[PDB]
Formats: sequence, structure tokens, C-alpha cells
Amino acid sequence: EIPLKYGATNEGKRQDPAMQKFRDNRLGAFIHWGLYAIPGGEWNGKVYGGAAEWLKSWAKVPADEWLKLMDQWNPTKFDAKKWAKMAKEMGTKYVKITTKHHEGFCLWPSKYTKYTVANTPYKRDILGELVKAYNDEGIDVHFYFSVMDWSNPDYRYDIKSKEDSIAFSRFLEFTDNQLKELATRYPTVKDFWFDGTWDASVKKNGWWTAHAEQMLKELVPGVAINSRLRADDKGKRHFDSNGRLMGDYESGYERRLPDPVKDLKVTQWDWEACMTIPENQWGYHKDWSLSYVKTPIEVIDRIVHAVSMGGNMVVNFGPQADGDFRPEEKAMATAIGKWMNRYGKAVYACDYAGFEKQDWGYYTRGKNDEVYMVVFNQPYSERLIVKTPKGITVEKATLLTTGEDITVVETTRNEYNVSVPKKNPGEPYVIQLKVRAAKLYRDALT
Repeated sequence: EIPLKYGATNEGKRQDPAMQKFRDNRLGAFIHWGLYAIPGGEWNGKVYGGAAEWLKSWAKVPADEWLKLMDQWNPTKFDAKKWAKMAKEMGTKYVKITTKHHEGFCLWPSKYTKYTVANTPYKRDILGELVKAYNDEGIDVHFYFSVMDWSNPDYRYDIKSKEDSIAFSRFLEFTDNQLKELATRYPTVKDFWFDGTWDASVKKNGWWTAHAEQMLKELVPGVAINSRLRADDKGKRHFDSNGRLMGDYESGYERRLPDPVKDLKVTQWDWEACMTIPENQWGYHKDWSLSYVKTPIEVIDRIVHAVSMGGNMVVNFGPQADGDFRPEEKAMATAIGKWMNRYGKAVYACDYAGFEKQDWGYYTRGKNDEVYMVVFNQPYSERLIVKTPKGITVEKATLLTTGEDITVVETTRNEYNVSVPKKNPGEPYVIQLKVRAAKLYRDALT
């Protein structure tokens, strides 16, 4: 194997209580809010179909001009308590907030740049208001942080010269300053989710990624750090040159998920997927007619899919420039909330069950060996096939919502037909088993 100084630090999954909490939470919301919310995908009369938070790029807007949006940053309708209540009602156990996106505008009053909420008409420390309000609802807060920073001229996409190295070294010190400031100002932070770390400049500075992970872990006891931050000595990202996962959890499943039959490898490590409601919009885009918009059942399927393979899922929201959420997101949060209130026993604190995937939907496993069948696709046969691992029997099935007994018929050794409920639940539903020992598009840049 390749000798490395800045490759993986963790052997298996972390099993300290902070990581157990990170994992058990399972369902999170992503909040993308920044200057991009103001134009909302439109510049000088032209609507661009690309992701709204990348509008500076699509519309070729110079840094000085883009950041002049600060003069219009005045989210009059913002209420952090209302944001927190929305998340609580959705059943989210944590929220990941954009502290600073690629544009470089900070949602907290950083001492290290003038491009912050302090220098807008609104003035208020948005991030601090959100941290307090979410925590008051018993919701953990995670910080999204973009290393790539379009507002700082010391940023480099690659290191091609001595000057480049000089400028980028200053940039990395600036980045450390902001990160230390976040960690110490808001010590209840549970996770740093890095983004914009794919450029050759960061790949050439794997040492710094390892340094940033350690620096934050020393400042915030038990903090989690995503794989997206990390590059090894050789510039290899997420997993090092010896195939070992860097950081605390894998973070490359973006608007896609691992295959339930072919990608069981993912059960070996902690991981967190993220997703958008439209095809590819993270920040506020004013026109959702431009791409397909997922229904609530489509989103719920993806949430359960992640949990069934041992991962977390984070559903994105892109708040309006005024500080409210658009009606489509309010509808989505309420719909997810309703379902989670009924069926969340099968999601929270659940994990991969070790059973062969069946067509009716997903298995999940509780902390105390409860096995849950989450049914998305109702069989005309009126029979849900369950093939158990060797040495496992099914002793009972119970409908989660009503507690009613569900008929279980052995069809052959290790195989059963679980009956569908006598009355069709009319939505994706859960059967709890008692088991026993026998005897045009753009790909996500991540």
C-alpha cells in the first residue's frame, strides 16, 4: 500500500456518542441562503436554467458587481423561530446551514472579510439567530462551508506558479481564521460539511485538509467532518490512495443514491446523502417550471432508501430573499412531517437490516433488532415476499400504525409471504417484524 501522511485517520465507524447522535438523527434539512436568493436565477432580464447559487458563473458577473447585492440584502420576513418550527414539524432532527457559499458572502459577522451580513441593511447575525432557534427546538446544527471563495482574490483554482503558492497560502490562513471563528463563536455546532474543495489547488494541499479536520476536532469535542473536505498526499479525494475513507462520513451521493443490490459496500461506513426538490436547484430559483419537481412520496422514497443502506438523508430548501420559504417547500415539509409522524419509528435510529432487497420497498432495522418493512409498491399478489438471512426466522408481523396482527406464511426455508393489510393504507406504510435467531443536465461536482 501507498505510504501516506494525510490519508485516513478513522479505522471503522466512529462509535462515540456524538457520532451515534449524528447517525441516529437520520433525517436533516439543508438550507441554502445567500446573495443568490436576490436575483433567483435571473440576471439582466435573462433566466438561466443552471443552479441559481451558481448564477455569478452562468451570467459572468464580476466579483465587485455580484457582491453589490449586499445593498439589497434585507430579508424583512425572516423569523428564526418560524424556521425552526418548520423544521420541527417536518420531523428533521438536524439542519445544515450555508455559512458561506462560493460567492463568499458570510451569514455571520466575520471579522475577516467585509462581505458579511453585518454590512447589509439588515445587519443581523442570521447564523447566530438560526443556531439559537434550531437548538431551542432540540435540533442539531451543522455548518456548510465553501472553501472556494469567489470574493477573495487570493483564491486559486490551481497552483501553477510561485505567486500562486504564496497567494494560496494566505488564502488558507484566511480560511482557518473563518473556521476557528465559526467553531468558537457557535460552539454547539455538531458538524462541518465542506464544499468547493475539488479544485487542483486544494488537491495539491492535502496536508491542509487534514490539518483543518484536526483543528476543528480539537476546538469542538465530537464534531463530525465530511469526506468532501479531504484530499490525501497524492491529491486523491474522499477516499485516500489506499481506498480508506477520510473524514467521518462519506459525502458524495448528491442527487443520487447507491444501488440497493450492487452497492452494499456503503454499509461499511457512515454516509450522508443530500438531495434537491427540483432536478438541480439548491439556492432560490424563481422558476421551478424549468425542470421536474419531486412529489413528497418521491422524496420519502429517497429518505427511506438512504436509511435502508445505513445512511442519512438531507433534503434541501432554498429560502426566498425576503426570508420566507416558497409555497412548494412549505407543502413538502408539511407532507414529509405528516408521514414521519406516522412512520418515523422506521427511520430514526434505524440502519441497514442485512436482508436481500425485495421489490415492494425497503427494510430498515431498529436499535434493538426490530425489522421494518417500508412498502412503496403494493403487490397485486397481496403478498409481500420476505427472504431472511441464514439462521433468522420471522415470528410475527404487526401493522405499525394500528398495531394489528399481519398474517405470516412460510413458503420455504428462509422465505415468507407477509400479507398486505386487509385495508389498503393508501400511502407508503410500515409493517414491523419480530425476528429471531433460528433453531440539458449537469452532473454533481463533488
